[PDB]
Amino acid sequence: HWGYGKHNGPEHWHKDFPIAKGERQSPVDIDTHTAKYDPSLKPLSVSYDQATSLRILNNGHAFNVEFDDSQDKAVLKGGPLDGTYRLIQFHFHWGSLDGQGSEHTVDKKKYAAELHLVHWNTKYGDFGKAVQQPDGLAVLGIFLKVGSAKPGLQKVVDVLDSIKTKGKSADFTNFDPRGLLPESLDYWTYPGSLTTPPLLECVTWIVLKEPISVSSEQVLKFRKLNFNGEGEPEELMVDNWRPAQPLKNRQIKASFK
Ligand SMILES: CN(Cc1ccccc1)C(=S)S
Ligand SMILES: [Zn+2]
Repeated sequence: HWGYGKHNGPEHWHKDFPIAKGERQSPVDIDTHTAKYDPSLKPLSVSYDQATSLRILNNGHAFNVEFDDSQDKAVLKGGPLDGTYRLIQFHFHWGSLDGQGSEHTVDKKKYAAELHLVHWNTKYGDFGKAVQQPDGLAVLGIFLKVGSAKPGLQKVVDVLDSIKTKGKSADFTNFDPRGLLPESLDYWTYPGSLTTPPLLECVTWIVLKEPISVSSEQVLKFRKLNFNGEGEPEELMVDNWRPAQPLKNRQIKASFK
């Protein structure tokens, strides 16, 4: 099965998922000097006040904090988006070292991790149908750098002991994802894909310019997770990121000058 190891990592994925070499794959490098400011891009609207988190799951390649997406409770709208996109889950990608871990890069700079807040277009009725559509998903990507702690992340860090291994889940209610957002909503946007198999080309990427800072202790706790199941040989869940893919026939747009 696919993974992030030597024999099943990103360079292998195309054998089971040929779209890996497609025309709108993610992540990409964001060349800040060639991104074009688009004055017609609307401000992003992030409406998370009624978000209802349900649980947290180690799925063998990341941990997902899952939300009730059966009503319009936590939605993303505006920006490059037409219509309303509902929050279904968030997860992170991170490194074995503070010098790598993000999937998008900024002028080739790698951050220590990257948060993906995953939303699906309500016109398609559920996530599974949405991923089959070119405008099915909107993923808000936020870079993490190591420095000061992010207090709003700590409840996530502290439950990771309970989901160390693949397939473990824990109740995780009343978590407020507003505590993971930077001050500014300035962003870059482009059409791309999921960054894990099945690599479907269904994502409008909205990548925030401003990173959040997390502490070294916080990211160290991410690195104690396991890719394996309980009772299987221990392999630390680190470097669960795909490298940058060719931009091909795409232009990254900026919401800011
Ligand atoms: C939705 N995904 C794929 C994914 C699903 C679960 C955990 C990690 C990644 C994107 S990378 S935004
Ligand atoms: Zn992701």
